[PDB]
Amino acid sequence: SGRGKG
Amino acid sequence: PLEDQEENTLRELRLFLRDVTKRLATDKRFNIFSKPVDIEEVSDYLEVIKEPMDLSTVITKIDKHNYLTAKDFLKDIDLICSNALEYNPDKDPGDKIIRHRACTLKDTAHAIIAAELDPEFNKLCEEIKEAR
Repeated sequence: SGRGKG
Repeated sequence: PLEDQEENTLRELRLFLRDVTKRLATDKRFNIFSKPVDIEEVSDYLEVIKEPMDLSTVITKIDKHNYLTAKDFLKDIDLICSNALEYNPDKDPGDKIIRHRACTLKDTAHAIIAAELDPEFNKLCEEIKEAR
């Protein structure tokens, strides 16, 4: 998974 | 005319898929899936996700004649949902919302196809796709 979008 | 049957069938399919995709893309729940993920705002998106997909690209692929069956189209909807579950971690509430929404998008799309397309018409689409 990546860092996310938050 | 019988010679126009293949083209007439696929045109009908594309019209249906374009309507379905518009219904999904205008649903407020799925707005985040309506355009490609911004690879400059989410700078690690392409590092994680090998095949981006989104609803605006699905429309283009309809018009490019990439889909010969509803199942072909559902593969790309499934990819959109699969990408969201692979990319987004399960850390913060915003992450959870996106991940949930991705699954809702998938379920909604599969339910529309199952409800609104005649299984017999699908066999015709498969027969056409099997002749190419």
